Amino acid sequence: SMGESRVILAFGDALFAGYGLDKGESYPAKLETALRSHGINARIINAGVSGDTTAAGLQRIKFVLDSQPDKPELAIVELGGNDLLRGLSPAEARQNLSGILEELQRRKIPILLMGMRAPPNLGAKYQREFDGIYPYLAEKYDAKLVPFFLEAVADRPDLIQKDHVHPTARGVEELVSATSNAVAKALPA
Repeated sequence: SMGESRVILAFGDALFAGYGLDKGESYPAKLETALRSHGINARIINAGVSGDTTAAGLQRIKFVLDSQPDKPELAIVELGGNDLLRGLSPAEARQNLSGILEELQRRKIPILLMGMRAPPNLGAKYQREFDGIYPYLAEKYDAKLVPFFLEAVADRPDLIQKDHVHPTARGVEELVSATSNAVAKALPA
């Protein structure tokens, strides 16, 4: 092909940073290679930051854009999962994401929004509220939406890293049954 590469900003959290993966295995790196098969030579800026909430993303979006030598021709925004993990307000996550998309739209950078989905642990009221923020934002900011970014691994535990292991309430009872003898013995009589 002739010419310089197309510049894409991947603005996200651990799912873009490649947490737990080797060099070149992250989603931005592998997406860059896959776009070759669409006739596209892209340079994807990996602006994933592990642990970033929507507020953290809002705090740095201007800095990240102002730091680029080449203005992004597309910005892919993937945030909200860490708000989920902290049980944070879905309303505030929507507001923070709105601020991010507003900055991109001000600069006339096209947007692809990666939809996040809440697990049932947070309850149906929270889950419905959280899930709905992404179609709302995509419509409001004329962004293209991937409705469920992790859909392709949702039924594939073999494609998910083993890392955090937080027991459920029933799992806690299991651990208590297994370890209470040791605690009782360790406590002086």
